[PDB]
Amino acid sequence: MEEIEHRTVEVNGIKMHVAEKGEGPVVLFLHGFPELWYSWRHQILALSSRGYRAVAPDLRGYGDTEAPVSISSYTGFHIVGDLIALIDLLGVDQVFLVAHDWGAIIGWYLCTFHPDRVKAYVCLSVPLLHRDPNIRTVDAMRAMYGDDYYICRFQKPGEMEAQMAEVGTEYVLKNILTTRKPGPPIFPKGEYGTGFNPDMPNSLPSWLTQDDLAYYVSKYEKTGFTGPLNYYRNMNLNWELTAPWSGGKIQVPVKFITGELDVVYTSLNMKEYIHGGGFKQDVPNLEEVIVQKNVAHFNNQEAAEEINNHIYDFIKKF
Repeated sequence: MEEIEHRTVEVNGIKMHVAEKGEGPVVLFLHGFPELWYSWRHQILALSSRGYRAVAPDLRGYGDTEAPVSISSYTGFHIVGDLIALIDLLGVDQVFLVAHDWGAIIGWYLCTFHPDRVKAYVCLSVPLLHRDPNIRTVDAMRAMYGDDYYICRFQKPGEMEAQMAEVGTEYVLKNILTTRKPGPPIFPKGEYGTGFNPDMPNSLPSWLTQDDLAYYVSKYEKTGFTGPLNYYRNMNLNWELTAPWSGGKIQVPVKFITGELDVVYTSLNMKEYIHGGGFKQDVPNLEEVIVQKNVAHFNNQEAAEEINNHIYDFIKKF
């Protein structure tokens, strides 16, 4: 923490907050929603101390990174645009890629567009989102879960933001971070209500301190949720624009790790796609899929030591 180097760089026409520490081959960490570079704090410290350069930016729209006003500035191509530029500033041809949640979707795009720039990828929580030629990404989710499914409810501009404002930034972050309930998050109509977690504990689980939460709150109370929400608002547009890669394989070496209670793992027929055969069919060099028992979505924080070592062992093979 105290030794972690923070700085602001210019990549792809925006100003991006970059956190880094260490020397060695680059391990680039991509966080998801609703997080920050801070989410990788344990991995940053860990791989730093084993002869790797830990780099964790705040993604476009997050934290101390610039947040463009237009919804259309948050397609996966913009984000990957930021990251390719960042990878050129670091000065390396290839990186090790570690990603989680939305960061992982971006990471998959990055492996789709520049497999050559990624040595090996440790993917947490979200596996490859297979592109179904027959139906768009959010169309498929609405059809399966209806209009109150969280991602459908994230679509209309300004609406989820207003609902989150009513219950409060702190409640939303605590609500989401502390969730352990499996299955598709379906909201109450017209409000946030209990959102993702109808069972919020009085105390934070032991993997999350009151200071940790306060850092998330400090950033989100200022940036708001619009930038991060705009990523979901480009899911159908991402699907339209990725037609050139329909039916394509990803040859990059991957290690996939999920908590067993992750809403992702336990919705959208992901468990079938992951273990059944579709994931490997799409990702020929997918290695050992790892399910962490009694761990939910935020596994890099909840199972930090296990994750730290799973990352090292996989990257060392190369």
